[PDB]
Amino acid sequence: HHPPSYVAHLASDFGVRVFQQVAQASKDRNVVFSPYGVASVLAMLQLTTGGETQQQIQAAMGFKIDDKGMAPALRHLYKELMGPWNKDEISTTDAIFVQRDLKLVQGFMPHFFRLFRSTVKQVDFSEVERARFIINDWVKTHTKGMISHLLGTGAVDQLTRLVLVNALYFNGQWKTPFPDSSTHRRLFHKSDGSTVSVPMMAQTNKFNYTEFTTPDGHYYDILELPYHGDTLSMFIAAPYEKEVPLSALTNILSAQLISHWKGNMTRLPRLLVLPKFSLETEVDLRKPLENLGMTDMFRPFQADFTSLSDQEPLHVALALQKVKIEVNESGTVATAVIAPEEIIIDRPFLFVVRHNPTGTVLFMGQVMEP
Ligand SMILES: O=C(Nc1cccc(-c2ccoc2)c1)C(=O)Nc1ccc(Cl)cc1C(=O)O
Repeated sequence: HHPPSYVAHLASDFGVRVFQQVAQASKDRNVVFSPYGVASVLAMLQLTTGGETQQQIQAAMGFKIDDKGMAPALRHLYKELMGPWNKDEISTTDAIFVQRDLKLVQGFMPHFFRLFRSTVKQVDFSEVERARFIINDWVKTHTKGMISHLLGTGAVDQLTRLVLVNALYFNGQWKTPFPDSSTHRRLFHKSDGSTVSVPMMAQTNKFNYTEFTTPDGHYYDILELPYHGDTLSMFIAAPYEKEVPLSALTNILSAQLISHWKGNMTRLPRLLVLPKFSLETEVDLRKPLENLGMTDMFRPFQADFTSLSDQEPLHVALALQKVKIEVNESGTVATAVIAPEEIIIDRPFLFVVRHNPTGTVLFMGQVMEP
């Protein structure tokens, strides 16, 4: 079962469904994504919407941001996730940018700040280069410089009126780092049958482990790798057989399934071999969100943003997420156990970064080639 945090389940379930749309349109390429991040910035966007645009977002997310206690619970979740100290291992930021001289509904801006403790950001898009710089500089200054540019800002021009962005960086310190000395080159088998020699880490430990089956009965392994805070973990999932494609797993993912993986795990002594990886993804959220039914928000004269402004037309010109994640021997900072059963992750695999106290799915991705 999920831990008791209802808003974490809501955010994660919606974010995982968005990820599935991204992965389906990216069949055999690397993707990293943040379910929590997309849910957080669309929860904020809910407050700007009205009419059928609002109904589409609320239906797809499964809640209304204005409902009693919902925004405070999201603010409490944010604090629980981001409050604890970390070794510059994680950074996130959300931003909604709106044309500076649009007449805003009276009371909107204070109401947004009351619910979210952050502001919608007014920008003059007629000064195209300055607007592009402001958006990129916001992301650079709120990710500690780890993400400094969105390529999607190349679409910002003098006609832009409403932009949303979410950017996250993650590079966590394992509870038990992999020994530097055990890293080594090993063949990785790609989905097309070709191979590539890549650096892989290795360590022997007692790992939380479970074996599940897909609805077609293919076995797959799931391992938990805890981070040092004892609160975050990375789950690694891959089919046992090389001939089973990773889509067999991504097509059935859900927040509920991930909680079931964790509930069924026991700790087994194993030699784990895992590729290092450093992935960055920037995704235009329009098509994934349209596929979940949020079509009006992207269409001029159909989008309804009347809680934010009565000016027409007004629609989302740009909705971007950019995530950068590093998996290495010990995260952001600098002994081998010397024969047990081995689990060798030498084919495409899924990863999930999960906050265990709440169930929050912070990151998710598919490594098709490290
Ligand atoms: O704050 C704003 N506009 C505003 C207008 C009317 C009322 C209120 C308000 C807030 C609470 O109560 C009333 C805010 C704003 O444009 N900010 C920003 C713009 C650009 C950038 Cl790059 C950053 C920010 C920021 O804020 O970091």
